[PDB]
Amino acid sequence: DIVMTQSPDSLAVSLGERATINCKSSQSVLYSSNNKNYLAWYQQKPGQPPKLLIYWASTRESGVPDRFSGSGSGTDFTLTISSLQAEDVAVYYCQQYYSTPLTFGQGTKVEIKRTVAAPSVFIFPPSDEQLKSGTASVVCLLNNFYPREAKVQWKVDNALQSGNSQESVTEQDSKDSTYSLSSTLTLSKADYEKHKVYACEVTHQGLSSPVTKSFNRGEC
Amino acid sequence: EVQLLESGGGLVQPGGSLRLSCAASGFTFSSYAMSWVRQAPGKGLEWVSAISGSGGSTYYADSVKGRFTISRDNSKNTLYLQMNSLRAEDTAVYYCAKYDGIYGELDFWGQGTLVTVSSASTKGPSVFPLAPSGTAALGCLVKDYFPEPVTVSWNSGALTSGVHTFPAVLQSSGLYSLSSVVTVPSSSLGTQTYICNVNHKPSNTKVDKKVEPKSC
Repeated sequence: DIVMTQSPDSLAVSLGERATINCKSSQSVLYSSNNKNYLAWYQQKPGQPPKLLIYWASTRESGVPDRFSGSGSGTDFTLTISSLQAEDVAVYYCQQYYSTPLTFGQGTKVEIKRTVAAPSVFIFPPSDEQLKSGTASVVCLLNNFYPREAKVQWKVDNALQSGNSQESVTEQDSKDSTYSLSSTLTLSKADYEKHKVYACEVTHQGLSSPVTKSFNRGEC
Repeated sequence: EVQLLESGGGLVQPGGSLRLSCAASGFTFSSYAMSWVRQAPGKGLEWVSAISGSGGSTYYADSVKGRFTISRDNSKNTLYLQMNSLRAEDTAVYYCAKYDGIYGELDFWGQGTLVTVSSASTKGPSVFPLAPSGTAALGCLVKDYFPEPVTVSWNSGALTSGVHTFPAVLQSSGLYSLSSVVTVPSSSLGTQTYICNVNHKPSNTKVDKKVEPKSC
């Protein structure tokens, strides 16, 4: 079984600059008979199936822009994306189709390197309807920020909450190249009603110092 | 146009069986070899099985050999994957994929169908408001459901700009939860109605939730 190994795993490139992804196959995929490499490159955007970019190591599929070019032979291969565009954020896979089993590389995530952008922060109290069920979810949203690194700290009456929140992050936006993040603090209705001040504190490179959004339980 | 539409995926017990289908159209199905390729959540692509254009030849990955059976019906234009003795590790989106006529690469893929191998129960979500207090944010919290997926739209698809629907996270209860948010002009809060349309097809749960500033 041919092992496809991509390099690097993750790549951050400025818009308009060049992205290069290396792929090494453990056996040559160059077929002597026709002198062609049985190597393909795929692009996969979030929520979508892989899309074929390049076959024969170097031949571009119909409808695929000139900025995508494949090169190499035998075991070593390279995908080059010149003039990186915002819409090019994706995971890229090399694949050998030389012999069964067809094998794929582990994938390379291409991220866009843009200017720093501070998150817009919003806190949401639990609804009355949820509270009646016995649980309180408190939500903090960090909207449209760059880079991805961010720190969210939950405080309930000055006590830092640890172990009782979960975070989810969007895939980098295809237009503005930012991320958004939601953190959800979950507690029992009984715990919720024992405390007053609920606060989300956000630390990010784009903020001159941390931003806190807060509410007092029951207060307008 | 060329089309591959997978169906038959869903929640199944470990040790259980499931049959996937793929309806091919827009091309001469029998002319081309076909493949099944899977992708576990957050992971890479794994080739599963291939079948010749006639059906005379079949190939399988080692991980699926003896458990899965690829087959096709050229009169119906349909590819099948019979999956037996399922394991938690077989949980994946399963893609139907067409080979190129001569060269032999996978040049077209369907949208995929999700297979979840688990003993956990189907459960529909509860939907709660994330109420707003230049730009305001509001949203819906879609909490405590199983299995994936859920869909969320805003205003029946009329509102798409500034919407962020977050990846679902698995809670320690073994149930998923997700939020969908949108940013809107704060001046819109008095006039414009904002409703999130939530559908969890696996549990037959459809909810429309109107979200507005909370009254004092």
